[PDB]
Amino acid sequence: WCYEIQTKDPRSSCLGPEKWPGACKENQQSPINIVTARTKVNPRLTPFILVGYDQKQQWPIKNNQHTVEMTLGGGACIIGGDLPARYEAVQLHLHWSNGNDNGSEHSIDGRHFAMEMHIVHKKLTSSKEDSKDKFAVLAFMIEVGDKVNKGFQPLVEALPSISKPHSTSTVRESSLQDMLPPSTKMYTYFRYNGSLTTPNCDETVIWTVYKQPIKIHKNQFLEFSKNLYYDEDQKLNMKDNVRPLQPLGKRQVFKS
Amino acid sequence: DGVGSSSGNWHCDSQWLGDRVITTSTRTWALPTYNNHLYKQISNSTSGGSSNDNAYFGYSTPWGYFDFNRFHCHFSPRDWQRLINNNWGFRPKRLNFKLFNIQVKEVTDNNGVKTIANNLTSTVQVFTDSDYQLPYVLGSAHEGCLPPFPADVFMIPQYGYLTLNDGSQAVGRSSFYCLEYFPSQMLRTGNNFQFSYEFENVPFHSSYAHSQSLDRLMNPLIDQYLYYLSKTINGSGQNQQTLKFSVAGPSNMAVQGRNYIPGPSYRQQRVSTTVTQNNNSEFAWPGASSWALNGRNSLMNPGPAMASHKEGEDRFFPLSGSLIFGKQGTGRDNVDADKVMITNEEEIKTTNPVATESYGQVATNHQSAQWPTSYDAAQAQTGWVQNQGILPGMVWQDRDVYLQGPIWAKIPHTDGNFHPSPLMGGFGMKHPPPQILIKNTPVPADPPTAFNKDKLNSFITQYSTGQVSVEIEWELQKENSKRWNPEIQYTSNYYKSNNVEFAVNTEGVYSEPRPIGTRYLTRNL
Amino acid sequence: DGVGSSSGNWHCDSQWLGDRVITTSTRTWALPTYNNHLYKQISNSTSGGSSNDNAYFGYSTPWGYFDFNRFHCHFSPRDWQRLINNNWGFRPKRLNFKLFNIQVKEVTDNNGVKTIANNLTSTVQVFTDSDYQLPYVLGSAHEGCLPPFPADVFMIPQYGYLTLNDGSQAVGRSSFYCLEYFPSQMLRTGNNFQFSYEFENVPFHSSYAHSQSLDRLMNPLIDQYLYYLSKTINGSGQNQQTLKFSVAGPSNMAVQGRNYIPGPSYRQQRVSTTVTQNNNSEFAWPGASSWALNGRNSLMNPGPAMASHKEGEDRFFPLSGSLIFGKQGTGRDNVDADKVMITNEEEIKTTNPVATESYGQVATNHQSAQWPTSYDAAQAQTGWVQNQGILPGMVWQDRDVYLQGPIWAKIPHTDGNFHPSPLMGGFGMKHPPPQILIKNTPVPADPPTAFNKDKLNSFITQYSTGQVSVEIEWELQKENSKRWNPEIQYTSNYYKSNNVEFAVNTEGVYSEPRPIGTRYLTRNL
Amino acid sequence: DGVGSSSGNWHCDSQWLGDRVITTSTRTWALPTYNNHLYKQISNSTSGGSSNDNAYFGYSTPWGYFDFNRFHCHFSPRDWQRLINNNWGFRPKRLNFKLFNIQVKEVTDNNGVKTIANNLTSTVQVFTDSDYQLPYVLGSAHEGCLPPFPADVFMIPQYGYLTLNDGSQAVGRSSFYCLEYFPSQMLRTGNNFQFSYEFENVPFHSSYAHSQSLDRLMNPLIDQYLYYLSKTINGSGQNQQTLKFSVAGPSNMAVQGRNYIPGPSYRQQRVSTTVTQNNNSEFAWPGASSWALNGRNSLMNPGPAMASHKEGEDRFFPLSGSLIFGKQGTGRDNVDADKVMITNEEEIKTTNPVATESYGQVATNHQSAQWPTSYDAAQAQTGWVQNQGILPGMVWQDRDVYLQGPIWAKIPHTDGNFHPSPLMGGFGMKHPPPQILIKNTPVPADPPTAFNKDKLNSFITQYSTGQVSVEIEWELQKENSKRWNPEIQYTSNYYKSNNVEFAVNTEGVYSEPRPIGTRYLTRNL
Ligand SMILES: [Zn+2]
Repeated sequence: WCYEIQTKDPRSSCLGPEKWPGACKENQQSPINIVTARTKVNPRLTPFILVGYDQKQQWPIKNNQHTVEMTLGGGACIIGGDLPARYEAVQLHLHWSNGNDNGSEHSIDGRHFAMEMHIVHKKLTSSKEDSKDKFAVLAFMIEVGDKVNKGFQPLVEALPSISKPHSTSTVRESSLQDMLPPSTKMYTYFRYNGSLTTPNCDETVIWTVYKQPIKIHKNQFLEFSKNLYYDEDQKLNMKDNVRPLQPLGKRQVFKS
Repeated sequence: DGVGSSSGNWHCDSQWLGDRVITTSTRTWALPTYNNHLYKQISNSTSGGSSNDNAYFGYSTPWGYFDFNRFHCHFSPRDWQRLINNNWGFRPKRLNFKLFNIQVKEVTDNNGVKTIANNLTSTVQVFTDSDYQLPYVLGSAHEGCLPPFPADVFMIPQYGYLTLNDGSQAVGRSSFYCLEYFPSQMLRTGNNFQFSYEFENVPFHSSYAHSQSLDRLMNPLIDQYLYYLSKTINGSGQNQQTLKFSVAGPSNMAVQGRNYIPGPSYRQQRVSTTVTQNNNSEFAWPGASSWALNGRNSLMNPGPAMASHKEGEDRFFPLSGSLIFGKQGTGRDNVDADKVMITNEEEIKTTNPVATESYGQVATNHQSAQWPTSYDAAQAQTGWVQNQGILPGMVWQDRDVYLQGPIWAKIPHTDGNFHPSPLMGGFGMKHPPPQILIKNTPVPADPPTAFNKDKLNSFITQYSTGQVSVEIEWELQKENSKRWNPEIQYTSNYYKSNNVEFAVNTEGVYSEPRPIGTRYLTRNL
Repeated sequence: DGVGSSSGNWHCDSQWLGDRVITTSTRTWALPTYNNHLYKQISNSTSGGSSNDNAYFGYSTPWGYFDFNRFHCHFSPRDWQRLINNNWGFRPKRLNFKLFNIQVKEVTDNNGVKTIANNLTSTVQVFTDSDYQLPYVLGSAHEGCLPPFPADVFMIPQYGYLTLNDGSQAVGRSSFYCLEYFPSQMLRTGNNFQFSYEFENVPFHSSYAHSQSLDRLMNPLIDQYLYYLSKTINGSGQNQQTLKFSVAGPSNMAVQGRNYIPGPSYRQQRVSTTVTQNNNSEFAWPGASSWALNGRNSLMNPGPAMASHKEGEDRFFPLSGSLIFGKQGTGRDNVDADKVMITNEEEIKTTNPVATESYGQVATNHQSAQWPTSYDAAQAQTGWVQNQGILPGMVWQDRDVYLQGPIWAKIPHTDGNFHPSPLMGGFGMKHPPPQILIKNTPVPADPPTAFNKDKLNSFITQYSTGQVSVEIEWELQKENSKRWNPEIQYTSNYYKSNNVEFAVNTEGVYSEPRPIGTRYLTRNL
Repeated sequence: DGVGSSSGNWHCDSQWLGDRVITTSTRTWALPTYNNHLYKQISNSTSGGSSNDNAYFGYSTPWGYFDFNRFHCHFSPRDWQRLINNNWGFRPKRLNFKLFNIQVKEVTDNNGVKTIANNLTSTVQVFTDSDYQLPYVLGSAHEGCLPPFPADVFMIPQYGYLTLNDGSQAVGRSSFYCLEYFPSQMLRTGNNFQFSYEFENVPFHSSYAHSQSLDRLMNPLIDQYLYYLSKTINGSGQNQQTLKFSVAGPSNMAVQGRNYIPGPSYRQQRVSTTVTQNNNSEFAWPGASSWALNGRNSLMNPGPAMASHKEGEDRFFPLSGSLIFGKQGTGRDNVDADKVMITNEEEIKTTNPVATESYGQVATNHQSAQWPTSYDAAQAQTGWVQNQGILPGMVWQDRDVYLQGPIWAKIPHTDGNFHPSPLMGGFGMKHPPPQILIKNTPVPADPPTAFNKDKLNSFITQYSTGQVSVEIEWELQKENSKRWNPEIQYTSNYYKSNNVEFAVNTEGVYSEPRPIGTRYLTRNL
């Protein structure tokens, strides 16, 4: 119901991450520390084939209160990797903090990043099954404060329009490729069976998280926290919408 | 017959028969020998390198042919005007043609003293492709038609055709045609030729513009008995899901139920006449809309009939969606806009989509909430339609015709076609006016005194001239409009000019200052 | 007999024959004066001054018109049941319209006291636009029709029309129509009016649902003599390619060869009647699917006929792809879902694609190994088809008609159209039943004793009432099905109900509980 | 009658007339009992709960049926050669079917001795669905046709059909048909049956290939009087936009204006017979191109008629856009390319788009400059068209037919269709030849001596044989081409071989070594 930062006032009595309902109290959750020493290389892991990631079109951007989610529509499927059949992009949200020290979702060798971006792909057809492997989300790390990339520029421009929670706007025009690292860098990643980073966790996600973070200007990162708020009144910002790390358990993380 | 006797008497006049009008035109037509007297294999190679998209192969025939597939070959400016200021529709019903007063002459450039003398005993071979057995090139908007100004003398174009080509090479399927493999009439100076033809039934051309728009046909005073989704969220915030419905009425015509929709489309790049707001880039070909065939792309030149631009967008024109004519005296290559006349089809904006805009938008996903997994929270996403094919309930107008534009075209002989109105404008016919081929007869001239199996070559220089006469019957569609206020009419402008529009100048040169359409009268949808 | 005798009887009935059914209906109407006897120009600036999408320009007339373009104006619920449970097809053939028992009244309402007397003189003018020279507003699903319940007395709606507009302004092409420029009959008490109309050749409406699906027409016991690609890379995993083929048969119906494919489509957004799985955002218009005309956008209201939803997904409906009727007494602005009745078209799911689903998939590149060319390689990629036009071999069904839905529509007078069946349902005709215009003749009050000059604006306050009868003969297409098992039929429910469906309540208010289609019987594809 | 008397003669031959040819075929068939004389419900589950895409519901009947919907059932290879080498077109006109020399058998399968004898008093049932009241399964390219070899004896296939289904379940709309609910003739050894049928009017099949291309219809020597945009920028530098126009002439045929365009398309994935350049991935179904119906996906099989490959790339073929036949002896599952014969349609490249290429390119934006809001300055952007629906001005050819391909198909009974030429080739007909159903009348075995209610389940084992004859008159379209050079003709190859093509081997096995189309002769567009 609520992040740990939100449950800091005497009022606004909601359930923090330590008391999240549903199936979020189990072994596999999602946010784990990825030690590169203990991971084993899987030869079958190959870079994904990004079809429809080069098209430019308007995207719906809205203040989901807990984060900013961008609807990816159709025609942005993924067929590469070791995914069962193929997955189609449906949503794009991200998590950040007030500085590149607190962290964002996943950590590599105990190292966190300024911002974490979650591109979630739903299973294309499958069937009416309750089985796992229903979502194949791509995780990208973001931590840099030097140079501005035009890929994230329309997103930052659209950020002020959704300042209040439950507000809707639209990105002017951009492509998914521009917001991703160069294809020459998208070669190494990790796969682990996590459930969900949001409450009512369901163990149906592949969680292919990439190394080699993306670089955005520090001004854009500051605007992310400055232009967003949790409550209806512009009092509490959206700094720390990050779930605390969870035990790895007996799950084994593979490396490409 | 006989030299001392003509075979024709100048016939040019036009007679309006109320619901009809007969056009008559006569003209002189000089014809040369052409490619000596031989057929010549031609090809991309022959032309040169052309291009993959310009690759070809066919033959240059030594024959020539007559042509009048242009309204101006039959209607005078005054004639047109009237037609267009007084009828909703019009169409050809027949044609009668005649060649006469033919004179064949031989030229003798006596060491620099070219001397023309009459060869009273020579002939021109003429025939029609009535059974349509030869490649039909009369539907390609080429030059070589009877000039619009009767006093002008004409040269008669040369007949040539194309077949299948692999690059510059031919294939076994390729065909060769010999026009001498056809029966033909031989005419001496005392002889003449004539034939008549019946136009197959064709739809009247729409010489009008609609006074209503497809999206504005409802009663502006009465509500519809239908409802539309007005809201999806209460608003305030947080789980606001709701379904509100409202009656569609005069206040919101946009959301009202409709029975018919606009015609199909194939987006074209927009181009501004003001070359400052365009784009500093060479995009003529790169930004052109095109189609491919057997690995060969061809520009969507006329393309589907689509409104040239939105109300007030005048300065804009689809990269390749309009007919562009050259003004009198205009050069052949890289001429400025001020040298050409670009047509437009604004009139059809009432039913046809704008050529430089998307047809519309379509849903591309299933909007949803986090109702299942917290994912699936997808917002309604839509996409733009750049090209829209035919849909039931669609309606549309065809491209207008012009005085200086083409009249008819031959529908390709295929298993299937749809709405075969020629895309450049006019009337499409499976059996249109047949091609009338004409070529003099090569004089064998000097032969050797000892047998020569080698075919002859020296042939005596000659050329031929005479008169052609085409008459076309056009049925007319009258108007019974109840419109109160005066209609829009095409008129010349009184304002003191240097030269009358559509006339000759001090040098005796004719000039069609502007293209003239046919859509001035108005009628309801 | 004048002022003492009747100009007519009530009639209003139904006669069913073997292959025919003539319906008769008579109702009581009242006509006000409208526009104070005058014509007035109307525009969005005059009324709303709304956005460009809803801009308009037109005219309001002092005339009224008769409307009976809905099935319930002629068919009783029972009549309707008999029709739909016993006939595979139907269509209108002829019509008899008549007016009578005209009564014109004046209104005193003086110094407070309001009184009513009859003006035995006075006149009502009546004329039909049999020549179709006036804008046709009967195909826009408007209110103002003959009440479904015969005992209801109704008021004639006011006639108004729209012409061309640029914003709220008019253009030179816009047309002003004056109804007094049309010949008309004037009628005193004792005079009656009558006219007959013959319906054009229209196809029978499909009052059936298919018992088979386009993708299931093959014999389930026999294989095909055709093969399909089954495997491609002998599994393994290095550099192994292969082409394995297999016979298409009962086990893999999905890949069998087929001769016909489903009809065209134009994707619509999906909305759930259970407001929780929808999406917490306003998308009614944002994601509505639409088309554009001269810079103006119009929704895809009942656009192409598509299956409303996948089998068992009734909770879902296309945003603007279905007809939505209002229940008795429902408001006009922002009403709840329980106050309206959303129709569906699941019966056509056997041949038409689902309205909220992509038509299919299509290849978008060339799959190749790396060696081809160099070290590029490529995997087979496909893309979704959101809007698909018309292709040869397509088959589809048209929109169903409803007891409360429209009957006919006027096909727009354009050069070309495809399958001109109205998208809201019914029969499309080039010359549908002519509009019937009606008006009370103005009666000046008392003029000055000195010649003025200007038009009279002082008039006696009057209104008219009378009876109207309409009779329509409908042709029927019977069924000769060999189906062994019983069929689905429209039936009332026996369960106790405070009120009887399709009847008046304790206050005498007639209501139609639900929409009734026509597709209950079944036949093979 | 009865035994001792022949009921019919053989009759197997062809008769060629000027514009007609009558084929006559006679064959020997055998007919078992089938479902032990029972009707049975079948379904995906029944079989083995197949995929959603492969789910079905239907019934299996103890009836058999006659299938001769293939060209090799009537035309000998020799005869086929004369048909395609001398006629530009052809079509079926009328037919006569005959069943004769019945003869059934008892087969007393005692212990090991199956002992077969004749049951003279046994009956066979036969009836034609001339009213088309039964599911039509003859348009699904199933096996069970009259053998091409007039000497091969064949078994009648069993009749089965499918109705509506929800997964493996039926719905109330589903229909059940009992064939015994139809009047049927009963025949003993001395009885015969015959019926005649007239084919509805169908277009002649195009048994020719075009000698011209849609993009090469112009005179290669004459310029057009239309201009095209040649340049947009004077050169490099910066702010230097311009508009230069040029005459479209022979040297730049690619940009010439044209009246007609290529037919529609639905892109298919390209596959190479060279399994080294395709891919190291399984993409048969992933990248196959398909269409959806009520949530079920069906492969776009032959689909729209599109050229199989670009002139030259014969190694390529559309994933599922061509007809694939199995060679003699070829198995049914995962067979190699060497075991199958893949057809192609290169002949239609003259008018139809290439199956594995985009239809063309379309604009997607408005090129703009650094005007107010210089940060804008757009750039001409275009997009590929993978699926193009019908547009006015389109022309196309239909898929070719083959000696081993189907002849006709039943057009689905619907409100609408477009160009209903069966996608697999042939003639589409609303009332095609009626299905001929046949069944061994059950002969109960010894009943009990005390009355029992249960239906009988013990029956004398029986099977029937006999002869069948079918005669079809075909109308021919003679050619009067003026092409000089010889044409391409289908011909056998003289080079020596172990066997004769289209004959039997040392084991008496007959075989068709290759598919034979009909497009050898040529004609202009
Ligand atoms: Zn997340």
